Amino acid sequence: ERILTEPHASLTEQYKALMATEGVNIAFTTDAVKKIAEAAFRVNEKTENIGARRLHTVMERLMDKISFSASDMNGQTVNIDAAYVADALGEVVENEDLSRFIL
Amino acid sequence: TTIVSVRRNGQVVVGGDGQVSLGNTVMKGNARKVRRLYNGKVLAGFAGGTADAFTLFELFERKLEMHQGHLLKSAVELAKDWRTDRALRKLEAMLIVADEKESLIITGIGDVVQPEEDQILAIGSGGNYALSAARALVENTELSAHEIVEKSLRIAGDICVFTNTNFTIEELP
Amino acid sequence: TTIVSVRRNGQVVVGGDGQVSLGNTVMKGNARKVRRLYNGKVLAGFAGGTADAFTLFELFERKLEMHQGHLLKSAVELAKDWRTDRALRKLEAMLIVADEKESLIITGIGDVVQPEEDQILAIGSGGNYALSAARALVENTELSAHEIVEKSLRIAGDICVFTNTNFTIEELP
Amino acid sequence: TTIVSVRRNGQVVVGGDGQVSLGNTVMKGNARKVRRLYNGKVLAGFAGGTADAFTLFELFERKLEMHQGHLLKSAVELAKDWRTDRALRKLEAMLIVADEKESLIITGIGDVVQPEEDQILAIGSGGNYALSAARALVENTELSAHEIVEKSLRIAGDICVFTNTNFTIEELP
Amino acid sequence: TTIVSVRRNGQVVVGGDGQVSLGNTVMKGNARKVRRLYNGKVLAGFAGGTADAFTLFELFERKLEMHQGHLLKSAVELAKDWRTDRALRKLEAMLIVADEKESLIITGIGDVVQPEEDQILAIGSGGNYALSAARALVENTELSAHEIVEKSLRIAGDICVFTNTNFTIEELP
Amino acid sequence: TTIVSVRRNGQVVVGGDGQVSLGNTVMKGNARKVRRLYNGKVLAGFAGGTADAFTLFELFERKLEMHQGHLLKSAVELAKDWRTDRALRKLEAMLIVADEKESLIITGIGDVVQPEEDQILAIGSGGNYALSAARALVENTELSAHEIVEKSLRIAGDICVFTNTNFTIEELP
Amino acid sequence: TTIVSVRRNGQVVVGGDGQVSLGNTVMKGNARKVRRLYNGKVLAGFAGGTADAFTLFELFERKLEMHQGHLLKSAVELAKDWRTDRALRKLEAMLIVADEKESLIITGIGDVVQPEEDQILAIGSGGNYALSAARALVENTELSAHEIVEKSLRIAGDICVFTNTNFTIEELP
Amino acid sequence: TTIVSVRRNGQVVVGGDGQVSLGNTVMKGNARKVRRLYNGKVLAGFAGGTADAFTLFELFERKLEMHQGHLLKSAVELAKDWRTDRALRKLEAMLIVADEKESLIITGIGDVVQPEEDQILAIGSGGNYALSAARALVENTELSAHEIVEKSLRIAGDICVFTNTNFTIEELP
Amino acid sequence: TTIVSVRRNGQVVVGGDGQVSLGNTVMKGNARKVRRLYNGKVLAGFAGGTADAFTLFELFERKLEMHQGHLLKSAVELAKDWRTDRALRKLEAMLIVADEKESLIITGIGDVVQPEEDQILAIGSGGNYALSAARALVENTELSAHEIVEKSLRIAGDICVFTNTNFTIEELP
Ligand SMILES: [Mg+2]
Ligand SMILES: [Mg+2]
Ligand SMILES: [Mg+2]
Ligand SMILES: [Mg+2]
Ligand SMILES: [Mg+2]
Ligand SMILES: [Mg+2]
Ligand SMILES: [Mg+2]
Ligand SMILES: [Mg+2]
Repeated sequence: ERILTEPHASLTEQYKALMATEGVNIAFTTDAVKKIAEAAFRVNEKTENIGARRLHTVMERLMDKISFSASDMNGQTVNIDAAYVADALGEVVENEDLSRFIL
Repeated sequence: TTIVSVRRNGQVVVGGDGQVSLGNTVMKGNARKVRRLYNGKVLAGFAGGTADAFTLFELFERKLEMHQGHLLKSAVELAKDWRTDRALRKLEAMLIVADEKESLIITGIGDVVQPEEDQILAIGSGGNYALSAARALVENTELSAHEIVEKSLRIAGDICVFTNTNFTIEELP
Repeated sequence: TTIVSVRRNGQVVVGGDGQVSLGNTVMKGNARKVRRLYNGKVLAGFAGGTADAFTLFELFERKLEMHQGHLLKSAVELAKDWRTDRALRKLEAMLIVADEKESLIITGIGDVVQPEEDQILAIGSGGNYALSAARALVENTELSAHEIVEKSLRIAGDICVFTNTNFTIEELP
Repeated sequence: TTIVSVRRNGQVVVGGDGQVSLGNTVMKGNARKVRRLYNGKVLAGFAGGTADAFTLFELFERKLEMHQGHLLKSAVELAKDWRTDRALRKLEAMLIVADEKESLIITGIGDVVQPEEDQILAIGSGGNYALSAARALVENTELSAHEIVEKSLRIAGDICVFTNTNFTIEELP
Repeated sequence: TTIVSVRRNGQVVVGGDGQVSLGNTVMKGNARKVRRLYNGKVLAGFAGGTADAFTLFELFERKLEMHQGHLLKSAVELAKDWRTDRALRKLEAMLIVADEKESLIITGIGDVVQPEEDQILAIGSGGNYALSAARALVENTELSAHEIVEKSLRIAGDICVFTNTNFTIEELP
Repeated sequence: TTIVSVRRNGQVVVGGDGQVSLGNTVMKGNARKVRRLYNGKVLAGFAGGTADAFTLFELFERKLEMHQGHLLKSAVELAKDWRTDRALRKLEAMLIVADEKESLIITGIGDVVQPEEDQILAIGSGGNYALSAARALVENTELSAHEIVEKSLRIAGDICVFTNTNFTIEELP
Repeated sequence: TTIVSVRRNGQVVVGGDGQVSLGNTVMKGNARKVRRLYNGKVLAGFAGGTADAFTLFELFERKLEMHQGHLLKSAVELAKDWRTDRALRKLEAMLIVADEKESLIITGIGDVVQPEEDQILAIGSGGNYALSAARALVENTELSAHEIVEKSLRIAGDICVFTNTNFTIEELP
Repeated sequence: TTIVSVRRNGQVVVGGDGQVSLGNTVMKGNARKVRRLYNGKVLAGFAGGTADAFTLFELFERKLEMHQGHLLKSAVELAKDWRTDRALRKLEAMLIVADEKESLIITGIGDVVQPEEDQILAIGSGGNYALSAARALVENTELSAHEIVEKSLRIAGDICVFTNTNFTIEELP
Repeated sequence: TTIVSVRRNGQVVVGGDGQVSLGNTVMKGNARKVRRLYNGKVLAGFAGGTADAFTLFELFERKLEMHQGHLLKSAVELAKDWRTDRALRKLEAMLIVADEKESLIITGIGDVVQPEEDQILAIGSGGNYALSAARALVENTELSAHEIVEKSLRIAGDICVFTNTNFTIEELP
């Protein structure tokens, strides 16, 4: 959660500036940041753990839509809150299969 | 050697005897055949060739380390090393591994197997003796998983000549 | 085969599975391996060919006459001949006898064996499994000598591939 | 060799192949392995040397006299001697007998075996194959006890390399 | 272990028992010896060494993937790995594979074999027992391929000590 | 398995049975153990391990291809791969190969052998049985090479338990 | 089994464990392997089936009459028949006898063996271990002939997996 | 061969016989099976194949050298060479190693084992014989560790045919 | 084969028979099993497999050459090639080597052994026979080392069927 915003040029600050380029104004709520961090820590724990890199993977999966439609949304302002994140980050990565090899 | 594990009431236990025998003669009666792995958060008990057992154990530990210590995944990857062309030499030993989630038995030939329902595993020459006493104890008693293990091991020990009464019981709070 | 005997509260029970195998295939699943002898005063169980048994059951009747219905006297005698009589060493089997004061096991080799302070005996490939179940049940439960034998057969039969579920329980009186 | 027996609707049938092998080569394909005994009142089948059989068929006649044509009484008796009589344990073979009330199998080892509620028996290297065919046919079809045995021999003979197609079916009455 | 497959009426089925036995003792009775491969569009059942079977299975799956999932071609390429100088270690196991087009049995020694006419395959210790019951059922009944499989497996199970009644039947619509 | 070849009147024939047996049980009775190689201008029949036979066959075919399909030269080069330091694994199988010029038998151990005079070859368990019937037929009859082969195979089949009557006869016009 | 005998200060002691095993499993732990014979004048120990022993203990009584209670005369005689009498060579066991003037060991093979100037004898799988303990204890300590046998059994029983701790020490007078 | 070690009163001893036998014949009776390593500050005694023993010994010495001569660590690293994929050939021999701190026995199969309490080790055919005499001597005497070793070796030698009386005893002041 | 060596009075001799036998039949009776190495200043005699012996001999000769021909050092370096990981194939043969300083016997398994006192060595099937005659001759006679060798070889030859009378005796002035 802190890596997401505190550091100079954090991921949240980068995407804010990237979208601002297309004339879009975005803002992450405290709750939103918290879910992005939970999801990241969650998949590093259930699958392969890549550390803080996972944040990049998740943000990209989250900023997927806006990054594409930003040019068509000039002048607007987007609010990335809890709901926006729960929708964007679908549900539980992908299975957990492994019993295929067990007797 | 006898090793048995019972899981009930959110408690997991794995215990075993201490007799080490060379042929028909005993060498040591105080061996610890059950030990804790991965920051002491996973129980493991072994049976078979003294050297083969330790190497099966060790090989498994390296696995837990290369993963987030996930019992299942680890067991599957270790077993995969036998399911290839490079005929990874087989080990004449077996392991019982458990933690807060699952319980498995892994063999030096390359396969992983899960319990059945009553969450009971047992390996070694005296295995099936402790196994029966335990199934019985579980389907007709309210005894703790820790009590069932000690009681079944003792029983097994009074039947198998290669199983003594010097137990080592580990449980995962 | 699995024949187990449990004595608890003036009650002596003897039960057994009913599987007859020829190598690794089933020949018969509904078999009686426990018969009532000496005018329904002495229940016995066998683990071998019925004929082999019948030949020894009739002969235990004879020996039980030379001596006053003394199970032990009659037993110790049988085994003394089973090993000496050249025709008897032909018949290979295990024998379990009970009546009202004691239980025993007769072998075509060693000789008579009496129960411990637990009053339990078991023979047959699955014997030791049933034994383990019983010894646990009789030391931790209040189940009847009949409800115990009942369960022990189930447990053994599930581990031994030469034992089934068709039980022939013979109580007494 | 394959000898199978099926009883369905007061009808008792017994059929068998006719191959006589010496190691891995055929010696004779047209052989009678099912004979009519006790004044055509008791049909029997053998799986061994005809001489060995004849010696036991004549002896089953004798035992069937000591007792009132009681197939079982006579049978249980034969096996009691086959194992005790030193000359009889010389003859190795399998025996199947049927008459009008029951079917049986006599072994030079264990002893008599009665059919299940299906009334089917089979012996010989291909026995279990014929048994499997029959048990299915009698539980899913209305075919005659004779049309069943017929087919079962064909099926077995096609899987066993020691069984052929020349059948000797003996019905009754 | 027993595995059998029947193909009739545009329907393909492959089923098997669940008994896993170590020596003459059972370890698990609920194993799934039949599974779906290639996006669940091909049926596969295995028998033999627990580890060898899985590695034979796995090796085959990699094949289906390197082709458009064509059963025949895949079977032939896998078998080709045994028909060279590099003595690819042999596996003591066998596989039965099928789909909407064909049914084959592949062995860990390197050969592929097709049915005969009635489209019936069977492998394992109990194989030929289910095989007969099935041939019989197919040449004398109108029962579904799914019904024949379950009925034959059961039969086989009542004959082979290493085959239980906990089936896993897969069919390809 | 039985394979025999006769060459007379400018005609070359090579035929064989179809029985494939696993142990003492048949698996398939319609196998083609004789096939055409090199643009269908050379006859080849094999016996022995199902997998070893195919690999011996295949290895030989590659040879014919690396030469102008010359039977002799090919046989000699293939056999040369066993007569070196690199102990090319041996195959437990045998091949009979022929064409408009010669007839040879090649073994998985590395040697080539030619007929004797009557141009007759035969391999497999049933080989010598068809061999005699053929020598006899050739030194006392005017029967075609195609007739002799079919007649001898049949004979062989009635003697060897691993040789059936489902023949596959190939002749080279 | 372990039976050891030590004579020190007109005191002759004979003790033994009480374990009866069937292969590698315990059948009975509380067994008497040392009996009082010849009107409590001759203590003996056996290492075999009790029946086998009883048959030889009664026979040593007979031989001890033909000669004036002369342990040796009676012994040397028994072994002379045990090897000559065809029925006796059937009984395999080890025998140890002591009375008041000497100790001996009777074998169904070689023959009688007398102690050295140490007056110690031992038989049974664990014999040599008990022997080693005793020989050391009697040559470096002042412990009673009874306190020695006591310890020697403990030592042996701890090394031999076929010997336990339930001792049956028979002193004299 | 017999090798035994006792540690008491701040004294460590390790001694052994001198008989070298080829089959059932002696070759040399004055061999030194106990020697000093690492600047003569660690005792080592070996048993088993003459060549395998020396190579086990030598391999261990290289270890002590690559460390500060720490017995434990060295033993563990040597044993680790057997607990890997590279199946380091196994040696049919055993070593007993000791110094001012610990005593261990190492085997050519790859495992290290520590005493029990009385600090006594023994290996070789005559091992358990010296072992008993020593346990006995230690739990009932005040004899020096040097005296116990010589006395037990002698005893062992009078029992095992492959153990003579030409000892070599080394002690670490 | 028989080879013996005696060293007395500043004289060293090494001689042997000449019989070369294939199975139970002789092939040659005039073989030279004793030869001179290193500028004819070291005696060597061999026994065992004809090919293994020569290769053991040859391997040793290369050693003497890589050193100043020092018997001991050479023997130790050759033996070192067996005490490593690279399992240098073992040779089923033995060598007796001597010179003005020492006498040793080296085996194809990797160990060197020195005499005892009377400086006598002997290897081969007939070895111990010549050995006794020599020990005897040395501890009770004044006969030359050359005389003892010839006399003992002859004796050995009259006892062992694989040892003839065609000797080859070499001595080092
Ligand atoms: Mg025990
Ligand atoms: Mg069962
Ligand atoms: Mg057939
Ligand atoms: Mg079954
Ligand atoms: Mg045939
Ligand atoms: Mg013990
Ligand atoms: Mg000795
Ligand atoms: Mg001679």
